[PDB]
Amino acid sequence: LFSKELRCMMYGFGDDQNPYTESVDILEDLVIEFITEMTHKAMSI
Amino acid sequence: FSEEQLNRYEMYRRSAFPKAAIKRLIQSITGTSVSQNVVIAMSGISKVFVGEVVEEALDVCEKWGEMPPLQPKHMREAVRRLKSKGQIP
Repeated sequence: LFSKELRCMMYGFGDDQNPYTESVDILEDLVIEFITEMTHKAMSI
Repeated sequence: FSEEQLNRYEMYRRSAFPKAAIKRLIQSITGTSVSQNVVIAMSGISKVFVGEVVEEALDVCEKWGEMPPLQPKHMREAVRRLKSKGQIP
């Protein structure tokens, strides 16, 4: 879904110039979990 | 400064999620379609989230006496601390 942008993003924030793949994906899942939460909470407010 | 500081900043400056996926992810939850603005706003907020997780994990990796790249154990530990501080949902 968004692995490269996430890799530059993690680098831009202070991680190694070339992060680990297993970390990039855990992050993806967290971003997805995150957007889903905001969405559902925004739907209410 | 170093080529790296410069390149680390460039990346930071322009890193960004593809609108297409953000939009399909959101619409596939509201059923209804969504606006340009909603997708951009959602991307800005998610970038900040990403920022807080990496910045927090970098701290854990630093305190456990380790060096980057960030490992999975760093991300999940960071997530637990952020939730305690109640700063991330």
